[PDB]
Amino acid sequence: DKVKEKDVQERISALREQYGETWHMDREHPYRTWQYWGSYRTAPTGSAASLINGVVKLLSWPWNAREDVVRMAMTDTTAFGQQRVFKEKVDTKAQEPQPGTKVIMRAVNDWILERLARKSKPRMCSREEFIAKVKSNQNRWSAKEAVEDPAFWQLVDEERERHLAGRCAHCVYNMWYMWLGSRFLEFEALGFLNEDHWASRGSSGSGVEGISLNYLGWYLKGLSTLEGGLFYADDTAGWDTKVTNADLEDEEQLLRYMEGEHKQLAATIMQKAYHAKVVKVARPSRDGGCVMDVITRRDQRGSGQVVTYALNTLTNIKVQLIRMMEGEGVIEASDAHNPRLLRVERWLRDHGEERLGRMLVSGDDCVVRPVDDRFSRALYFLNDMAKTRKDIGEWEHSVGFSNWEEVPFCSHHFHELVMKDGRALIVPCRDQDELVGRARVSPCGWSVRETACLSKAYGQMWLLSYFHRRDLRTLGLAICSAVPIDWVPTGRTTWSIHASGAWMTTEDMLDVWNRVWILDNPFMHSKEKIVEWRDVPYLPKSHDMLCSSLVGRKERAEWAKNIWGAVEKVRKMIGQEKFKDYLSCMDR
Amino acid sequence: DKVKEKDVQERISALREQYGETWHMDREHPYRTWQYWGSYRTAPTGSAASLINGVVKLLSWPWNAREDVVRMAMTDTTAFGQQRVFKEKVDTKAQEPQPGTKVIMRAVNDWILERLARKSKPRMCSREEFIAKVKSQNSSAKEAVEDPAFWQLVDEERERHLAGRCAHCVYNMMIWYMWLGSRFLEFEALGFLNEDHWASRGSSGSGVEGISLNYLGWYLKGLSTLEGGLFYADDTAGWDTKVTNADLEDEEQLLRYMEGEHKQLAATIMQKAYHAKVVKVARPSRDGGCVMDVITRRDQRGSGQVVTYALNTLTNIKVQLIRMMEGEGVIEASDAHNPRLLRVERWLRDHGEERLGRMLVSGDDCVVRPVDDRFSRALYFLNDMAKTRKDIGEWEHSVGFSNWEEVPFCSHHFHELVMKDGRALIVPCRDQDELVGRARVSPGCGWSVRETACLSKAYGQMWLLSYFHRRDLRTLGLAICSAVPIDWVPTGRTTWSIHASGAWMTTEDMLDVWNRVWILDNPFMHSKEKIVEWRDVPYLPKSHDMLCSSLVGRKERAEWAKNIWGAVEKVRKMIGQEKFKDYLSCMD
Ligand SMILES: [Mg+2]
Ligand SMILES: [Mg+2]
Ligand SMILES: [Zn+2]
Ligand SMILES: [Zn+2]
Ligand SMILES: [Zn+2]
Ligand SMILES: [Zn+2]
Repeated sequence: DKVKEKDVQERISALREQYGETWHMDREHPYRTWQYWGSYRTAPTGSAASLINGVVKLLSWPWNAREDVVRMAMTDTTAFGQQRVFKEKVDTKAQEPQPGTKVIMRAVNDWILERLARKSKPRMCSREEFIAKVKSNQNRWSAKEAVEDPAFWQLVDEERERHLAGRCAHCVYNMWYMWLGSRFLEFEALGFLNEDHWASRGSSGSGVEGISLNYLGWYLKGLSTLEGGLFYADDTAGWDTKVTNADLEDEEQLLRYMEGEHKQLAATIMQKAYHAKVVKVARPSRDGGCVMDVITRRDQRGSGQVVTYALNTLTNIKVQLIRMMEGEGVIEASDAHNPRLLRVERWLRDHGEERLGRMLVSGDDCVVRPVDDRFSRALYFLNDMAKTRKDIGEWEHSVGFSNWEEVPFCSHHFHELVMKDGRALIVPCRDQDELVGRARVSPCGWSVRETACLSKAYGQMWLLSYFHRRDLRTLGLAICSAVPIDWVPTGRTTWSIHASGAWMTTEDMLDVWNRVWILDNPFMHSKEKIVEWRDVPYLPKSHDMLCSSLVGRKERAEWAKNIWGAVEKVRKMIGQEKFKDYLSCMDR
Repeated sequence: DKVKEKDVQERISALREQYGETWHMDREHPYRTWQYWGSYRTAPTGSAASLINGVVKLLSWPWNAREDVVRMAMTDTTAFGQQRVFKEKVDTKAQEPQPGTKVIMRAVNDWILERLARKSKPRMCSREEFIAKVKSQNSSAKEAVEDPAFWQLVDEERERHLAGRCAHCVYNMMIWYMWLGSRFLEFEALGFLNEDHWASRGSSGSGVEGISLNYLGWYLKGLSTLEGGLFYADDTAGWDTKVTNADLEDEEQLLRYMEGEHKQLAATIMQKAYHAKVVKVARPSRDGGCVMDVITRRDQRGSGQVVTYALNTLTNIKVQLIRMMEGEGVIEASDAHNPRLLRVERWLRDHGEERLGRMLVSGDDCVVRPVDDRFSRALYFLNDMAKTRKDIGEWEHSVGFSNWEEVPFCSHHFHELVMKDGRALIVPCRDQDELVGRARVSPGCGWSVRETACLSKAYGQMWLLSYFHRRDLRTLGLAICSAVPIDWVPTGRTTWSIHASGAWMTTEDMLDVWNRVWILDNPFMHSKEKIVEWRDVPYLPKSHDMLCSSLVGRKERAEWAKNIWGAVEKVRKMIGQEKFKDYLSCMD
């Protein structure tokens, strides 16, 4: 059994036995720090067998040999598999922090919301807005389809009216997301955090919301001009399962800045839906089919909440701001017991604004440039707050970097390139094998056209952000020469919230390049457009090979030669459509 | 010496001591779990020296210095060889399954037999049938069936079978081989299993009888589109020796779908010939000669029984339905000795028929695609029906595959291949050096230059038809066809697998037959435009060609494939003044 857990708030919500035909109670259930409330037969779904995108396979055949380009479809959407992941990574309980720590945390936290709030007040959001966002991309309906049928709104109206009263009956997680009705209720109460850009750099000081990968490098580089210690870029092992109750209570202080129906609407979401969670988890039944368990708990963050990104940013800002304090000397392990609160409030009054600009924080990822490297050893309040660092001993010093071009952020590194005309670019880089490998994974039942379109998405994206990788420019230019001109791209190419998506057009890819890298790039003073791909730079060849490029081997050499043969196969595969030749505009 | 013995159904059979001139009774015989009934002197036969095909050695001299083409040379057919193989692999007793296991077995089995009976009922097969097969014991079987004396012999043993006694159905273990009259008796009784295609995919669900090896890959790749776990392709260590008495009785309940003469002729074959075995095994005498032992046994299967494939398929379908059911929850190891029979009856009726289509079963070989990867730990009932997985610990978890292209089946992998015209092929593949090694083996001493040439053509055309996608094999196959006369018709078996079409034992143009099997008669090719020249048939990716053995790069080969025409000429001058065409030059 669990120790800390939900109580009477879960009742109205668990007490939809609308799967009553199959409701039962599996005494042999696995859950330990979650609370088992019953289960019901559900259609078994998921698979462990990998599906491979054929057009990307055809065009990138040396990547068969490579090993880390195949483990991306070592996935497992099967109940049995998902259950294993859950029992290893989700079913624990974070050690909540000691009471002094909690006092420092509330101090820093409330300081942060105060800052944020004075720029733009909390606010409710309109159905007409939810409509717009839906219209830009329990089951009686698409998403566009649902928001039209007034029966849908008549449903949210029912649950909304319940929330105003302070209960809800429908706001359950499918392990970790919800359905349109409750998703609108979130968006209404808390959607201001996203739509009013509370996690932007202007608002939160150290957030980076709204900056694409294509400009983030300028920010990394700007950090190197400050006085201080090394760049630090520790990562927290499994952030969402370490969001403690202290953490959640701190973020509920956002409620104070609201009033009226908005404060109520918000508080039900914040402390029923989010803090008294009711989760649907699939699990294999002992009779050849699939059961769904209903579990509850208090802490941890549901990864698919409407405002996970914002809250994780604000919360992680606070964690880093505290770590800064410990390392500077403002707090020490003593303060975990009887904290010197006036000491932290002075530091915020006197240095908070400056420390804010010393870090880039995007959800659970940071880059931190502290005033000196005492930050390495400053692990007490970090471990106390449960934000246990990945792949390092609990009390082992954090290792830093003096070259910003080596600091990892948002799954990337950033390098500076100088073009032929003397203008500098700072480009996002990533493992070539990691990027091809995700493109080789198919979302079955995807027709030759739908899979061609998904590939163009990857190819177009590679041209916006990894044009500086020989292998990828070639491979993206080939994909665009093998997929019809007017097939609009479709599909998810990245999950980062720094994805432009600017490549899901059917515009010329050079033309979008100039748009993002020059015309709209705020760091380009001169706005002279570039005319041909031959004038867009590359990384230095050493860097290319080192970030796992095939450049060098007979493999890559012979692949590059025979690559038109591949392109023609895909064309013949696709039929009598309009193709154009972008590969040859490599002076080839 | 044994503990599970035959009795009185052996006596009339072993009552041919009409080898009596030398019949005796070695007190120094080696049999533990077989029964000794007497030896008798025979002409010593068989060799352990490798006799290598002349023409294939001339045209592929690289592979001489290769301990992969000479591992096939070492086949010892001396009575001492046979004997040593026997004692190690065949003279054992499988542990018989537990009583509940046994119930579950007859439960699942009966489900299966009923299902196919309801689709086609057991029948007899006429002598017209048997005569027709033959067109395709002291000449050939073609002659043996025209002389009505051989047929009078049949009736003699036929009337004894109707009586319930066997005189001549005895196995030769050159555990099985038989003489014409006795084979017809088996064929007349049980031969519907073959002639009515009971192991057909359409009839058995999991079977693959009739699918050419050139088409199976479409079936493998189809499985990937199923929701489920990984692919599993455990291979059982020496299947036929683990076919237990349990297994045989279950098969025997096939008699409940016959009436009258049938149910007796068949009950005799199944219960006398198949289940009370009299086997002739050679062993070396102690006076410079051979002696044939006459031994008997209850269980195991003869490999050359007329319906070994069908019976083996069916019983394996049963074994694997049971293992799913262990790892699906339906069966819990505790009910090995007190069976929850109702569970397995529900599973069968509700889920069962869709489970049939997640397996590919061909004799003792399967590809299974379970509901989830619990199947990898479900080894209690698999170890209980004695079907021990080979090359892995008895309780060690199975290892799956996510990529259908990495799944092995019928001694082959399958890869997808896109042609220049854009159509897709799924070709079978196998280790190049095992393939050439088998051709380098001459089937007998005193084969003449003419007949060993004919046998090399048989291999060369087979390679051309199913392994055309290997650079080295296509060369070798084409060279062989250029060194052997055009009007010389291929002879001999080039493969024992039941999935061999044989379509290559023609003297027709190989491209012609290529197009007929890959396009014209190919059910998975919905465009029947034909291919004018070999230069248009695809290859396997050059990287995939050298991982799957091959030389390709290897200067040793570039030398070979340079002056291979020097070898063709040698073989021609060797053969004579005959009609030769130059198939090599239609290539690059
Ligand atoms: Mg990082
Ligand atoms: Mg196998
Ligand atoms: Zn609700
Ligand atoms: Zn890089
Ligand atoms: Zn007989
Ligand atoms: Zn292969």
